Amino acid sequence: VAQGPNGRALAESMNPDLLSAIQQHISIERYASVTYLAMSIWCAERELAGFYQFFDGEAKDEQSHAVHFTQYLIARSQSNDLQTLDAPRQNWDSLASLMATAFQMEADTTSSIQSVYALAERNSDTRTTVFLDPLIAAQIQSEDQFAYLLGRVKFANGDPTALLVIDNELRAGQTQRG
Amino acid sequence: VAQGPNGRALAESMNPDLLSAIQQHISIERYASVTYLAMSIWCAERELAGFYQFFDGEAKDEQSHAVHFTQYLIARSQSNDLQTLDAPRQNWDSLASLMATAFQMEADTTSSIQSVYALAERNSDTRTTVFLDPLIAAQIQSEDQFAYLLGRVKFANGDPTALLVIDNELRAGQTQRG
Amino acid sequence: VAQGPNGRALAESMNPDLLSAIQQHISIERYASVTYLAMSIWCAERELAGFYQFFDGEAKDEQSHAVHFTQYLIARSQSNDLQTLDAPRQNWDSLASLMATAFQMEADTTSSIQSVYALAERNSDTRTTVFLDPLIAAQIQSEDQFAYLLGRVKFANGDPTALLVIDNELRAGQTQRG
Amino acid sequence: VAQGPNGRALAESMNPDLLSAIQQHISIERYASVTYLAMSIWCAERELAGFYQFFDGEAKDEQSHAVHFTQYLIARSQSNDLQTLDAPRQNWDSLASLMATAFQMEADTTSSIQSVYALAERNSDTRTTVFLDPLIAAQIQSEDQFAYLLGRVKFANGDPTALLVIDNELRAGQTQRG
Ligand SMILES: [Cl-]
Ligand SMILES: [Cl-]
Ligand SMILES: [Cl-]
Ligand SMILES: [Cl-]
Ligand SMILES: [Fe+3]
Ligand SMILES: [Fe+3]
Ligand SMILES: [Fe+3]
Ligand SMILES: [Fe+3]
Ligand SMILES: [Fe+3]
Ligand SMILES: [Fe+3]
Ligand SMILES: [Fe+3]
Ligand SMILES: [Fe+3]
Repeated sequence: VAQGPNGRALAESMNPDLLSAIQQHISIERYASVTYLAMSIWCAERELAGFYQFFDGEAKDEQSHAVHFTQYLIARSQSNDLQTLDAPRQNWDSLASLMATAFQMEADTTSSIQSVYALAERNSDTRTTVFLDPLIAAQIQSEDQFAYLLGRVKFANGDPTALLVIDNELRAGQTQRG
Repeated sequence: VAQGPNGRALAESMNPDLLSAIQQHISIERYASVTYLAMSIWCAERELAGFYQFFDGEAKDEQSHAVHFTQYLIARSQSNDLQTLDAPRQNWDSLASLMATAFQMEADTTSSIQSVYALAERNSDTRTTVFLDPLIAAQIQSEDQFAYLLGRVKFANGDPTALLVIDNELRAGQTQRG
Repeated sequence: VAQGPNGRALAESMNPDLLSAIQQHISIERYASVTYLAMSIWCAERELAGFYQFFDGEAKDEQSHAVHFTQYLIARSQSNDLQTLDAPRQNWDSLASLMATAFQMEADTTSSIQSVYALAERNSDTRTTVFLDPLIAAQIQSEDQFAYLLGRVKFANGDPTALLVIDNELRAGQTQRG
Repeated sequence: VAQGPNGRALAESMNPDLLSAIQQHISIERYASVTYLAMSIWCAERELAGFYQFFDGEAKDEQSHAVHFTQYLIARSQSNDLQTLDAPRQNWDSLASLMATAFQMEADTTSSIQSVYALAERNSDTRTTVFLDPLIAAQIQSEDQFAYLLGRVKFANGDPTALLVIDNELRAGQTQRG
C-alpha cells in the first residue's frame, strides 16, 4: 500500500495538474463566498434586508461547498493548499448591477467546475467526474435561481416600490421560481 | 345484447355526428392543455413564477378534462379517436395579451361544449346532456376566474410593480374573486 | 451578462443542434404520453381495468417527464418549441401485442435520450449530461419494468384466466419484479 | 292555495300522462330489484358467492331508487299507485347469459327514465327533468359498471377458473373499472 501526498493510504494517484485545478477551484468557491458576503453588506447598507439575508446565506453555503472540496482531496489522499483570498468587489451603482455580478459569479463558478471536469476526463479520473456530477446539478439550480432573481429585479426597472416587494419575497424565503 | 363500436355491450347507440363532435371536443381540451403549458413557459421565461405555477396547473387540469371525456366514450361503448394535436401559440407581447388569449381559450372551450350539447339535444341524447351539465357549470367558474385574472392584469396597466404583486397572489393560490 | 435566446440571463450558450435535439426529445416524451393514454383506453375497452389504471398513470408520468425537459430549457435560458403531436397508435390485436409496442416505446424513449446525451458529449455540455444522467437511470428501471410486464403477459400465452390474474396484480400496484 | 291529488298543498299541477309514466317507472325499478334478487339466488345456488353478494346489494339499491321516486310524487303532491309486480326471470343457462340479462335490465331502466324525461320536456316540467338528471348520471355509471362485469365474464369464456377469480373480485368489492 502506497502513501499519497497528504500521508494517507492512496487508492489511486492523481495527476498533479488536476490536483492544482481542484485547489484553484476551492479558491473560486471561497471567493464566491466572500463576494456574497460583500453583497449582503451592500444590501444591508441600503435597508434591503431580504437581499441581505439571502446573500448572507449564500456566503455560508459557498463556504460549505469549498469545504466539501477540501474533504474530497482528503479522501483522495491529496494535499490541500488553501490560498491567499483576494478582496471582493464591494461597490455597485444599483441592485440590478449587483445581481448581474452575482449571476456572473455563479456562472463563473460553474465554468471552473467544468474545466476541472474536462481535466478529469482527459485523465480518466472517474472518481472526480462522479464527485463533480451532483455539484454541476446544483450549479444548474443555482444558475436558474440567480437568473430568476436577476430577471425579477430587472423587471422592477429601478422602481423602489417593486424592489421593496421583491425584498420582502426574499426575506420570506421566496427565492426561486418554484 | 348488442356490441357498441368499441366492442363493449351497448346500452344505447350514439349518432355518428355526435360521436365525431365529442372526439373533436377532446382535441379542444387537449389543445387548451398544451396552450396553457406554453403560457406557463412564457411566464417562467419572464420570472412570473406565480403565473407559471398557475398555468402549469391549468394545463394538467385541462388534460384531466380531456381524459374525463375519453372515459365517457368508453362508458357509452363508443370508440375514441385521439387526434393530431396542433402546436400551441407560444409568443405574446405582454402578460395582458397572454391573459386575453387565455380567456378566449376558456370561452372557446365552453363554446365547443355548447355545440356538443346542442347536437345531443337534437338527437335526444339525455345521457350526454346530463354528462355535460357539470362541465358547463365548471366552465362558468373558469370563465369567471379568467375574467378576474385578465381584468386584474389589465388594471395593472403594465406597471411591473402591480404585476409582481399579482404574480405573488397567484403563487399563494389567490386566483379567484372568492 | 448576456441574454439567452429565451430572454433570461445566459450562463452558457447551447449549441443549436443540441437545442433542436432536446426540443425534439420533448416531443418524444409527449408522444409516449398520448400513446400510453391510447393503450389505457384499449385496455379499458376490454375490461382490463388494472392495465387501464397502469397506463393511465404512465401517460401522466410521461407528460411530467416532458415538462421536466421544458424546465431545463428554461433553466438554460433557451427557447422551448412545443411541436405538433402525431396521433398515437390505437389498435392492437392482443394485449401481448400492445405490451410489445409499450416496451418498444420505452426503449425508443431511452434511445432518444441517448442521442441527446451523445450530442451533449460532442459539445462538452456537462450541464446536459448531468441533467440526463438520472433520466437514464429512470429509463433503466422503466425498461426492466416493461420487460417484466411484457414477459409476464407473454407467459400467460393468451389464456384469459392468467390475464385476469395479471390485470388484478396491476390494479393492486404490483407492477415490477420488486 | 290548491290541494294536489294526494291532498297536500300543490306547488304546480302535473300532467296526468306524466304522472302515469312516473308511476309506471316506479314499477320498473321495483321489477329490476326483484330481478336482481332472483339473479343473486341463481348465483348462490352455484356457489358464486361474490356474484350473490353483488346482486343482493343491487336489489336493495334498486328498491331504494323506487322509493326515491315515490318521495318525489309525495313532494309534488301527486298520488302514488304501487302496482302489481310481475315475477322475475329465474333461470339462465350460464353466468354470461345472466349478466347479459342484467345489462339489458339496466339499459331498459335508463330507457324508462329517458321516456319519462321526454314527456316532462314536452310538458315543460322542469322540476321533473331536474329531478331525473342525477338519476340519469347514476344510470351512466351503472351501465358502465354492468358493461364491465358482463365483458369480464365473457372474457372468461366459460372457464370456471376465471369465473372463480372474478367471483372473488366481486366479493372483495371490486365491481368497476375504477
Ligand atoms: Cl435596480
Ligand atoms: Cl401587461
Ligand atoms: Cl395476449
Ligand atoms: Cl359463463
Ligand atoms: Fe459553490
Ligand atoms: Fe455559487
Ligand atoms: Fe377543459
Ligand atoms: Fe379551460
Ligand atoms: Fe419519459
Ligand atoms: Fe417511458
Ligand atoms: Fe334503478
Ligand atoms: Fe339499475
